[PDB]
Amino acid sequence: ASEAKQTVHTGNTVLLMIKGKPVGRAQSASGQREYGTTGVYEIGSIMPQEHVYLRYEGTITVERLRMKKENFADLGYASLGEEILKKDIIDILVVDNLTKQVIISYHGCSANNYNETWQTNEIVTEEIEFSYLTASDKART
Amino acid sequence: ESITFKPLRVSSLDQIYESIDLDELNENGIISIEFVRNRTNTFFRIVDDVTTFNDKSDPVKAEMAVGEANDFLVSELKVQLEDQFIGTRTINTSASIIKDFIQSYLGRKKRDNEIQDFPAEDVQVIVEGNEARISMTVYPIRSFKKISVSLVYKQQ
Amino acid sequence: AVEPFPRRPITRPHASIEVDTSGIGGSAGSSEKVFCLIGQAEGGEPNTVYELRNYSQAKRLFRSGELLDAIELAWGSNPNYTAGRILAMRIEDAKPASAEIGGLKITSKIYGNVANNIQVGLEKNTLSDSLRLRVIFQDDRFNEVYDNIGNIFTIKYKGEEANATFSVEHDEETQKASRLVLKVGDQEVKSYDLTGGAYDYTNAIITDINQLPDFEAKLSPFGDKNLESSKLDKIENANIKDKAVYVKAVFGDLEKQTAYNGIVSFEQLNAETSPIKTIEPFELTKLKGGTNGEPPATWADKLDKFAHEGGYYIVPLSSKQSVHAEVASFVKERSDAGEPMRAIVGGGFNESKEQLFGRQASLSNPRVSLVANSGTFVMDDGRKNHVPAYMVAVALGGLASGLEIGESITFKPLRVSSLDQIYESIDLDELNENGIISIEFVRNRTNTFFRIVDDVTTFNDKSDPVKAEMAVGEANDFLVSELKVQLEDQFIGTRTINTSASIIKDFIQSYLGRKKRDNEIQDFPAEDVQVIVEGNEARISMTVYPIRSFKKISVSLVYKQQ
Amino acid sequence: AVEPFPRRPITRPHASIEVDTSGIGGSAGSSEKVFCLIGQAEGGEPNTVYELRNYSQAKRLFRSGELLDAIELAWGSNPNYTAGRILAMRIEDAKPASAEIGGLKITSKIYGNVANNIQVGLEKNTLSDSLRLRVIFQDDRFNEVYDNIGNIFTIKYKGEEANATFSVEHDEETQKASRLVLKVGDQEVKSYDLTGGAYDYTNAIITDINQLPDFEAKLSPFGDKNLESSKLDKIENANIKDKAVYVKAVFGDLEKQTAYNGIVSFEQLNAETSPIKTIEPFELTKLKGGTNGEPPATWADKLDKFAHEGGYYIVPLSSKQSVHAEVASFVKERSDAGEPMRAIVGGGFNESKEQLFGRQASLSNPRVSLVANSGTFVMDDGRKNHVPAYMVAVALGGLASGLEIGESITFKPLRVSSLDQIYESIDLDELNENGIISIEFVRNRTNTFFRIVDDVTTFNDKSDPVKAEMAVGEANDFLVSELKVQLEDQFIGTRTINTSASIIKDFIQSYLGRKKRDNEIQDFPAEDVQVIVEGNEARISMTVYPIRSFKKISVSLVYKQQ
Repeated sequence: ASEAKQTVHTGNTVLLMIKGKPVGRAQSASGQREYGTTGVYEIGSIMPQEHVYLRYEGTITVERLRMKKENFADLGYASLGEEILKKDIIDILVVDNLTKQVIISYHGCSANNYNETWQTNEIVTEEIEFSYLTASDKART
Repeated sequence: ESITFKPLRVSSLDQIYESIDLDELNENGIISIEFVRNRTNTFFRIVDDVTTFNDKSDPVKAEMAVGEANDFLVSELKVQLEDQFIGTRTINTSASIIKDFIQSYLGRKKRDNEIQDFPAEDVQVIVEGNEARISMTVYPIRSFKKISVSLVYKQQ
Repeated sequence: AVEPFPRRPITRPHASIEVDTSGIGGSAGSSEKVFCLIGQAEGGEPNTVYELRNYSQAKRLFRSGELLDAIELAWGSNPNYTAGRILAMRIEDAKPASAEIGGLKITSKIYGNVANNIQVGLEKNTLSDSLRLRVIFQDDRFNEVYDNIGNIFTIKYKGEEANATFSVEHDEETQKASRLVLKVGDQEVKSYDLTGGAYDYTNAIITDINQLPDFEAKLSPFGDKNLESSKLDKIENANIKDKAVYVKAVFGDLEKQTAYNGIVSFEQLNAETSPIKTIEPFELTKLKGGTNGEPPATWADKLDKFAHEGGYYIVPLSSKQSVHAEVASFVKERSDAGEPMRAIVGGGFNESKEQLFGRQASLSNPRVSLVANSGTFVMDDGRKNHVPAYMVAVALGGLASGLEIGESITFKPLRVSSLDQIYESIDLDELNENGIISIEFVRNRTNTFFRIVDDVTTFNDKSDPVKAEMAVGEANDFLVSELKVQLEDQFIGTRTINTSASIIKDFIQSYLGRKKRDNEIQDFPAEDVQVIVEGNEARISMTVYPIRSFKKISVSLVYKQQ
Repeated sequence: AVEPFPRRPITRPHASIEVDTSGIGGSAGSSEKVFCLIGQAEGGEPNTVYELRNYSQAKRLFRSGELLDAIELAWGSNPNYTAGRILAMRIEDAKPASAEIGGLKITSKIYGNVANNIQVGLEKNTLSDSLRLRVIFQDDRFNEVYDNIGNIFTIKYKGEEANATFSVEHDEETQKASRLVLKVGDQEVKSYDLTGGAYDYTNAIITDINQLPDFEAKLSPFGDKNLESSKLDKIENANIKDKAVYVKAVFGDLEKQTAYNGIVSFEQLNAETSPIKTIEPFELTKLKGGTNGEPPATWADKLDKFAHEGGYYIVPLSSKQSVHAEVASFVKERSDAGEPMRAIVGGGFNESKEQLFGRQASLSNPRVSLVANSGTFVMDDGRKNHVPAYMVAVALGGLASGLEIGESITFKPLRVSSLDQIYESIDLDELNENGIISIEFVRNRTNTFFRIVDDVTTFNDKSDPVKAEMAVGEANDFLVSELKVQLEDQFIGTRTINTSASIIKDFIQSYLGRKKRDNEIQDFPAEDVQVIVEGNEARISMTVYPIRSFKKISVSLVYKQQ
């Protein structure tokens, strides 16, 4: 129940950072990976003798409520026009709120999809999809 | 890459030295130019890149290749660190985030192949107030210099 | 304990990078418990315990010695089981070095034979009628310089009158000089007693003098000088109408600035009621008299210093049998007092198993374990050191510190490069059966391990696991100690109006149930608890089953046709 | 193993090409298991185990002996299968040669008679106030000469005074240099006290002396001459004005220039405090005392060194029964201690069967195997090396250490040019059934080989293939070693409460399941596995089928005239 004693990361305990700033009004974040695993089969038997890894695919999703200031478009972390070619890679960190310790990091993030919605009575929702080169979980120990 | 063993335009030289003279001269920490001829093909070559500093125990001090690459590396790393960290609040910064940044910087550096692989785990940090201290371990770029061969005739 | 070193003040925002042969080294990891060590060590205050969170602090304060090597073993033995926080105290009763030249008694913040390599000197700055200081600590190459020392502000009298005189009086009872009077043409304007009250600081005096239409007191820009008024120097009849009259606090300026020097302390020499020996320039001269002293014959006083510190594990870096007895007696006292502890001991090189039994015969105590093996370790900078057993004891202590309460050190690997002797299977059995903890060697296809065969204390009987296995006893120790301290807070500490025996029983059962939910304890009897209350006292009795580890496996193979 | 002797680092980048008649006669092949040997060897030092990888290193390390002949076959016994990594150790307790003349003691790291042929002498060089040293070694054709030995940078004086005097003074309890002084006329100018600091380094002293306006310091022309001031010879009143003064350290400079040169090592003679005697020139002198000792009746102390070193297929290079008795007991203990061993032996130039039956009667341990034949091998040099049986055993051992785990040495070829004995079919049958290995000659269609008939060991009972034959035992030995390590890691360091019989059973099936996929074993009856658990103890039984091998066939012929 207490802040420190809870063995499980609630959404409250977690903080999301980009380039030395927190991301305000964040709502969701998902990370998916595929090692390109395959099975080896031969004439001798149907059962797969071994499994091997072929290709590494890594994507992370983020959703956000469009603030009147400090949006991804305003902040330059995301781009709309041809300016994207002038945007370098980005690194994302997911952080423990209590001590600012690192939980997991995404390296070499680059954008894939950018989505935006407006509606009569809902809050403006901003979504973006990032593809990255590697993901590492170090500096914890 | 080093200047070692690469050719030169020079038509002729005043002096040519013996192998022992080159060895003594090279070990003293002095650059020399050697003449090579084989199969009617003549060049003048840089024997080595060692500097005036004496101690071979410090390659970063003795040789140009280590120092030159090291000089640019620190210049690039220093600029990035100053921009990322200095103009930010201490309260949101900590040791762990610093450690991740370094690994990412060394990660992208390795992909470019400007360095050999590095022991990511060796990196560790301390933080106190407005001050922080960092230590890291990295391996250099080597270079193959000498070889040895032998011959045997078995009459068949 | 004391975390000795606070921040260094900084001057500029910058990033600096410098190649080196060595790095910052290890670091203390998160830990439930604390690890205490005593040993030969250069640097630091004798008979004082220091807490260390990083190897950098250990280098910075425990400048060298086998103790510092022990810390490296504690954190470097296993990255997964890195040792926790550290408490350290040097056995050697080192002395400071001292220099008494130029009206100043100069002493070293450093204690030991190194302290004589400190050089300090004063110089005369003819440019501003001021003294100058330089401090060089050659071994650490630490160079410091101060200039314009003593001069705070200048006074000019601007009027046409014949003579303006500045005077400061002296008190001989306390040796202070606490008056400052401006007189012009045998007439006085104001007098400032420098004994607090109206003119405690020189700032108010400067404000007071500046208000006078015929005078101006102007601040010296060379160094912050807002010293208290009482620190002004003895001054007698200085002509204010002249080009410049200086107001001086030579010791006061020294006292403030020199406090920030990392090597030196300053005292003002009283002549040998004797007046003050004048502070004057002198040659940069070595300090003298700093030594390491000798270790005490008995370490009991040192061990008593660690009482009420919470360090569960303590390791003396020695092989002396008497010293081991002192620790065992000390640990016995603390355990009964309410502060459980464990001691890890190991002596000499390749000591005979019979001598090990001799130590066992002399000493049989569950609160201590005796390590037999001696070996060599590869450490920072590539140096490999061949060391006695008590350095191996640190590795066991550092390992056990990192491990959780419920997990034993049994069978875990160790990084030690090699061992003096390779015990056989029978040799190992004799040691373990006789309450001796040892190290075992095994070889893979292309790998080699050094393993801790089992947890055993000097206590021999196998009947009771808590007595034999320190891991089991440790689990009981932390369970009870954590329970009681919590219980003290709720009922004794916190104001409780009423309490019944049954209420205590429920609270105990609530506590135990939580531990099971955290997997700290496997099982226990719920109905076995007993509570009795008698006036102002209560008796509590309960039982919990110790955890059992996996020891033996026996295998047989049968070959057959088809 | 004791590390192989090093080599000088790179001097210059180049391509060194040379010609030798013999060159490399062999080298190591990729392997996991290791091959061990002991025998007579001229080189190295005794009671030491060395790691061999190439023939040239062993040849240089062991200049002569039966060892290299045994080694050469092992790396060339078969084109495909080679022994791989080899451990070797010389039996006899050889000693180095020595000489003690002119304040110096000369000793050779090489132990043996040949060391006496080393000639070392000192010559006086008046042109530079120095000594020359020459070494001659006929057998290795190793010669070394050095000039201007014992000279350190000179000093000269420039002032007016009648004299400038220099001295070097020594510590009375160590004979080390403690102080050296420069003096001008009747007055002293400077001195350097050898207590650390810049006073240790002649490089700094050159700078410090040059800084003096009246003194000059200049270095020798023959390469570097830097040396610590501690090594400087005692000098008194060296006149600096008229001529430059030479700084002397004959011992220090000699050691540096003669560095490496392991054929010769130097010790300074303590004159009969035993003062450091002055070094004197002396004519070239043959060393003495270089000897090769006798082999003791018991090599058990020698054999124990190989324990805990991961060896396999040991081969002792001797025929006498006493050695074979020791090793048979030794390997037995190795099997007990979880590091199983196997051995291959020979009986000399037996060339007869009846003696073998007596020997086989003596030895019937399953862990040892005997070979009967003796023959001639052709070396790289081409010598018709006629050798006893126990050299042929090495070829078998060299082949076996290269062959894979699950295959036998049976029926495979051999390099041997010729044999002393060829047997009948009945003789082979009787010999084979007795439990003795033999080599047979086969010729058909003008194609001749020598083959290993079988792999049976000295153990008699055919009813136990795991005991009788190498293929079952070798594979079985590795299997248990791998399984044992995994089980210890998985289970021992875990709590009993979460462990049970069923999980143990599943683990075994998975281990045997993945083993079967690798095809290292035949299929196994998974159901047969069953377990019992009680407290900290568990018992396991399993059934497995071995790897078979097809040996004999039978054919018949019929002609039907059409």
